[PDB]
Amino acid sequence: LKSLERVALKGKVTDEKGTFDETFSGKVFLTVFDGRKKMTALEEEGNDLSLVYYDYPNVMYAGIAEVKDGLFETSFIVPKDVNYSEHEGRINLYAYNESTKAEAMGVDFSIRVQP
Amino acid sequence: SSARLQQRAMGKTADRSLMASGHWVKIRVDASGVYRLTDEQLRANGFSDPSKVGVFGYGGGVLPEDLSRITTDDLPPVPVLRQGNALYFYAVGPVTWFYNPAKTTMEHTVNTYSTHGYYFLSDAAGAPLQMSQYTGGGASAEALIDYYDELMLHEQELYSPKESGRDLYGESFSAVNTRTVKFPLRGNTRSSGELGTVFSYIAKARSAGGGREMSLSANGILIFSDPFSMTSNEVSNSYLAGKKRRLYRSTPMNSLVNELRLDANYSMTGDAVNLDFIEVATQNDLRYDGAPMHIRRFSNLPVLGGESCRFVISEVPESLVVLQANSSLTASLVPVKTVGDKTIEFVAPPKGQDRRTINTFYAVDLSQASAPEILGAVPNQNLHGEEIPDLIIVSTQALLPEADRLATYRREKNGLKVLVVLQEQVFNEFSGGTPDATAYRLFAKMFYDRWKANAPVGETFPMQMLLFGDGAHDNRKVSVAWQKPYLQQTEFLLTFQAVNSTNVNSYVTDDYFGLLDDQPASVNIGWRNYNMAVGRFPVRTPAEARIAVDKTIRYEEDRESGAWRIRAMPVRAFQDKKKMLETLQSGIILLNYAGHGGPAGWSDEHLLTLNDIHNFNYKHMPIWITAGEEVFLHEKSGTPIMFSTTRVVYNTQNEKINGFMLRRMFEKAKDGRYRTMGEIIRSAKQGMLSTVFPDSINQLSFFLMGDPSVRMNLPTHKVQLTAINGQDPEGQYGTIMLKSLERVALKGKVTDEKGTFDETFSGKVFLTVFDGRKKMTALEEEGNDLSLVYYDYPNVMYAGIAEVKDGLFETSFIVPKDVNYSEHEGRINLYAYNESTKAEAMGVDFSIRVQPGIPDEVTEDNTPPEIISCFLNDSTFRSGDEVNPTPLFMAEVFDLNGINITGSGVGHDITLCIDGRADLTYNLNAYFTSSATDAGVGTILFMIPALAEGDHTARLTVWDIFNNAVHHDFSFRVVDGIAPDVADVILFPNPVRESATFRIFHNRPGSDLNVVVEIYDFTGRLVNSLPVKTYSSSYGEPIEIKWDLTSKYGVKIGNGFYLYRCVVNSPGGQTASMAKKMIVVAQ
Amino acid sequence: DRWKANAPVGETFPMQMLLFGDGAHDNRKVSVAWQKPYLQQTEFLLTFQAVNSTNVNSYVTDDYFGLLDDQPASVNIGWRNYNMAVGRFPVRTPAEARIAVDKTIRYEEDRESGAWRIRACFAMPVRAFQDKKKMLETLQSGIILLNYAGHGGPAGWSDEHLLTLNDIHNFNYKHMPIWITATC
Amino acid sequence: ANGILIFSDPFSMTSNEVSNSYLAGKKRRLYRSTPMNSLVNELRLDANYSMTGDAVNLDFIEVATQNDLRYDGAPMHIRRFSNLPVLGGESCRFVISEVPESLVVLQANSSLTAS
Ligand SMILES: [Ca+2]
Ligand SMILES: [Ca+2]
Repeated sequence: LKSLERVALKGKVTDEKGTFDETFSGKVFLTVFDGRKKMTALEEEGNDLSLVYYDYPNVMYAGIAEVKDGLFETSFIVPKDVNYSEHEGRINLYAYNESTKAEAMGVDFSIRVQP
Repeated sequence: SSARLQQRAMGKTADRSLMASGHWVKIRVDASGVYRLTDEQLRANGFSDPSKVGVFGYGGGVLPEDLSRITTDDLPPVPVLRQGNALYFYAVGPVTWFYNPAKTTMEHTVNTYSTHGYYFLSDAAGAPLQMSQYTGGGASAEALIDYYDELMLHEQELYSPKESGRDLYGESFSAVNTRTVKFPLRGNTRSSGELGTVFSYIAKARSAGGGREMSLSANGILIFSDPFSMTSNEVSNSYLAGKKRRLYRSTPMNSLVNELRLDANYSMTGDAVNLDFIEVATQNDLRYDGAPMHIRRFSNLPVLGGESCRFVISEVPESLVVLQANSSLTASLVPVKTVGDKTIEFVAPPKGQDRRTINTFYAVDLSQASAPEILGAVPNQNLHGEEIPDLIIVSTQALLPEADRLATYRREKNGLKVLVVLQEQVFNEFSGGTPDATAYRLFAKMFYDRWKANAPVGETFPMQMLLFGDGAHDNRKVSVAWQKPYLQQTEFLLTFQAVNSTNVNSYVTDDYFGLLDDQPASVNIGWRNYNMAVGRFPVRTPAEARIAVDKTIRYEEDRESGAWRIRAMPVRAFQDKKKMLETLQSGIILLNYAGHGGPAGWSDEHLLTLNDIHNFNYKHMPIWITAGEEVFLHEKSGTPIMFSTTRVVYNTQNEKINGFMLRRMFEKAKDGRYRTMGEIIRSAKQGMLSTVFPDSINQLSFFLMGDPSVRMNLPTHKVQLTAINGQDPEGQYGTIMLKSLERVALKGKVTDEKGTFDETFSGKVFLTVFDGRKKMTALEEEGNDLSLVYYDYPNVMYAGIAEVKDGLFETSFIVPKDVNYSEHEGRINLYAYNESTKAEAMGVDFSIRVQPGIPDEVTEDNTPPEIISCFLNDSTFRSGDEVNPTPLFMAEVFDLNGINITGSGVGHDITLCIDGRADLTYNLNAYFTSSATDAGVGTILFMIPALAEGDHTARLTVWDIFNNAVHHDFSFRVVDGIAPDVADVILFPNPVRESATFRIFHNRPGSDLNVVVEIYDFTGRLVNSLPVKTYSSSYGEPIEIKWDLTSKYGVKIGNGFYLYRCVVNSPGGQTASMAKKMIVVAQ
Repeated sequence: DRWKANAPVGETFPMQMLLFGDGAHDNRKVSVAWQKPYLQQTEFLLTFQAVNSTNVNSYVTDDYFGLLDDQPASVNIGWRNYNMAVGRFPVRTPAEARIAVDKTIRYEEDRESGAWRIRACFAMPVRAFQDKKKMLETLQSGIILLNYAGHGGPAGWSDEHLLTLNDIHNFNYKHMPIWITATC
Repeated sequence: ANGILIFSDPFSMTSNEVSNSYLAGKKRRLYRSTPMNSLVNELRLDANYSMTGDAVNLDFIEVATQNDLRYDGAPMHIRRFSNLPVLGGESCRFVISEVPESLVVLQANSSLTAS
């Protein structure tokens, strides 16, 4: 994914066994990070180095999308932001079937932001 | 050198306490005043000669946190005056008062640690410290005064918000909008005069703005009306937890005579508003009104600081004295003069020349003085005379044996000088028996000061302190929440609460107890040097304590848990040959952040102690070992330690700090061992002051919950196999193919933690070889539920020891004809011990995989069994030696395809035929025990029956499964009562899963002798000694002992290679058996 | 009994019981070890002790409370039908209790903790040796491991100090309890 | 009892029984009727264990005396089982003397069945 690129997402909802659930219809919530959280030590010429979490893998996008008969599709524009991050990004997904009150969830690490 | 003499001679602390001898009786008070002890009372409390008894201690009122201000040491003698049959002294209660020159009034202070002032009575003295005359009484008075300031204090310590401060709060205005407080006004109170009042309360609004007002009124006259308000954001905040307000004011009042009715009114219902206290100061005449009077004078002073006043008290009974008593240790008798009927006069300064002290003149009728609370006799003690220990364990009474158990463990295993004391004892010698957080600090300081004197430049203080016990925020347990019948008034260790400037915020900390330097008072508790590491076990009951100690002991002893970290979620740290070496020693400690689980009021009523807050249950990932500039770090072995804080900390632009990293955490000290967690944390803590980057809010206070003497269970040295049957095993998994009855040759080395070859490591290596890996196996059936085991018998192929010379070793073993259906990787456990450095090395290898023994069992085995050894009673036995009528025949035997235990089938049985006689033909098949550790090896152990004194001959014959036989002829001379008493033992089963049974065979049946089964570990340390006595009834039968695998410290032993043997404690000496290999696998 | 009347054939009793409180072995708290005001003034829930033939051995159990069938007396407490599931929070004080409830609430609500078990698609993972449709049954399988509360004291200590269920079975949900069997 | 020996029970254990941790004591219950004389104000029972240092504890002593059917200024739970001259369910004439006639006799095997 490149800065200011429109990225198109497509996905499905399955059961615990991974079989496609066409009965799952409602909304899907999904947040997209440009990287992974990682502990960072603020170094200096002192042996002790108090450390944080770069708990700001930047949020590239966050939005909702309708899920009809097991499927959904949305898109978002990649912001002009931090891509020095090595390795994968992260997409968190949470779907809710309004009629059955059932919850679905997923995590994806296929994306990588580029300069 | 000559300066050494000047250091000792100018020694602050005593080399021996006064409490070391003489009779000691603890007493206490709940109110400052004069207390009396009659000779009869003293005789009745063990004082044989009451003339020699004196008073000792400080009383209530806290010790200064500015150590330089503490001038006294050990047990300070209290000045006492004697009448006839009794002695009197001025005691000091928990409430004490000080002068505030800004508000030109006096203010009170409650002892946070104690509800009483403790003192001591003792003959040790030889005689009491006689009270002296007051000297400060000036010659000329610059003013004749007609009244003094009588102080009173309404204060209910009901609620204890943990966050607010060191203070407790009283009465709420949440439901009741108006609360009335009545003060008794006493005789000498003047009808009319200025009514001084300090009104302290706290308030949090539940809605924004609004007409909220706290109003006081005395006997209907309004003193004040204070407006209160809060912002929507202040109401919305969780941490804001109330605005403290203190209103000072003198109100001219009339007709105040029997009772003073104060009426506090808060105009709004539903808020979180509480009264803290009300101080009332009345103007009273200098006249005895049948009650002692603490004469103080500060209001409308007509004189300057240090100038003398003429005081004249009327209606004095003649059995009354006036003491100038600002403290117990400075009480003096004011020399008065009689100036009329029941009228006396003295001259003195009401206020000191410092202009910040208001002298107290206590007038008291000694006929009315009564005894303090005699608590009782206390045993002698001498903490002052203790040698500098390595560790100080401060315990409560209940927890003492559990503390002493840990002490004994550290003394024995870690080889430490450890001092165990009861906090009571610390209070006796460092705060005159009164509970005070500073008493701990002073006790530590004693040793610190002593050490520093001779300590070399650069060296850090080696001592550590372990607070063995939980601590309550409300130290006095006076709040309402502390009176629940369900939780009950147990003994806790004190908590110290670092209060900041003007009671704004406050944090509870144990670091206070390790601030032992002589730094100046300008340095706040936060920026002082952490000299001594402090750790705490927040345990309430002995059950909780035993669990803590057992966890800590089992950590150090489970050597196999430490090899798991060497056998290697994993988060990568981005830091912002020689360079990679520093990162191998690095480590990350992550703080545990104890939350706010309750909706404001719940926490305050239910989270009362450090244990409740920092839940000391084993919480997620505390220590990480570090194994484009992204370093990979892994969390390893459940270390008993926990680092906990409640307050959160942020970095430049609110970035939350999750912990800290020490680039030289795992760097070994001069002793070649890693540093103790306590020291690691102490240097860490000390470093967070020291650096100019964490100088603002970046400094953070956390709890070391755990034994500070704990060392991370991580190997100092590793054992590495270099060749197995000629193949290089490094990096291989189930590659090196081994066959049944194949001689396998092993070769290996010993390295340091970095993996560099250690040629200095020389001693013995213990190693056990398994054909596979432990795996869970479910016993299946057509039922959905399937109860499951562990195939906790990946069969032991071999187990033995080997010498380690200049870093290397080599041994061999024969693969037994056993289970090879196992698929993939086998396992070799290695444990080396360097006898000279007492250092331990460990290793695990998975390069081996057993293969099918092609299985025709052809008649190749024509080689008969080999008699390895064949003795009577001892190992030092040559054929034809002397022996008593009841021998104990022992014989080690070997055949690659096994010995005959089948039974019958002609003379195939193992037999001992003495003097070629059928009369004593024994089926010793039942006395043979196949070696679980050495392939083909077997051992025979039996007790030969008695016979007359003469030369004898015997033949041992043993047959193998392939029908090849062997004979072994030997002779021996029986002599009536010549041999010593000796026994041997066999372990059933081996390896050991849950329990072990030891069957002992002896040489002297019937006779009453002392046998013991001793178990040792690869380091040679005794695990335990199971003792047994041979009873008369059991004539000629072996004895059995069952063992639950618990160590001498009462902890179940871990998996590993052990050595069992038995010793016979005879009168003239001790005879031991040969050590035998014991392997433990299911623990 | 009320449910069974109208319950359809095959359906199991749906009700459950939660004993919200710790239990003492000496229910009357009359033994010497119990003589101590905290231990005394605390209210506990009862403990049931399944005593066998002629007081030989005995085990403490809460399963007794779920034995609601009308089976005959010949069937011992060990062989009767566990009709109702029973669970216990061995908590003594409200502080203990709040911690238990907070832990249980936060478990259901932390949806992200449940996605960590589903995230394991990258491959203390122990392999169980037992005896498309066959692989489907193993995805639904699970292993529960029992926590074995030991004998930490030298005989007499345990009897004077381990007085309640909480003291014996240490409450703070400890060591690997539930394993999910996963297949690629 | 009052100096008259009721019994003397021999006790013993194997080296393996002593060595075991779970063994935790052998429960023993001794039943017995002893003809006694002069039992009138107090009955002194003297239990003696011949060996010091063992883990031996008394559980209880039940004592059953033969008493006359006569009011002795204290309520009496009249039960009769010893040397019964009748079979189960057969009736007997009970005669109590010295009764104050503010006295009743309830046949009370339980609270709910008191008559
Ligand atoms: Ca207060
Ligand atoms: Ca042979």
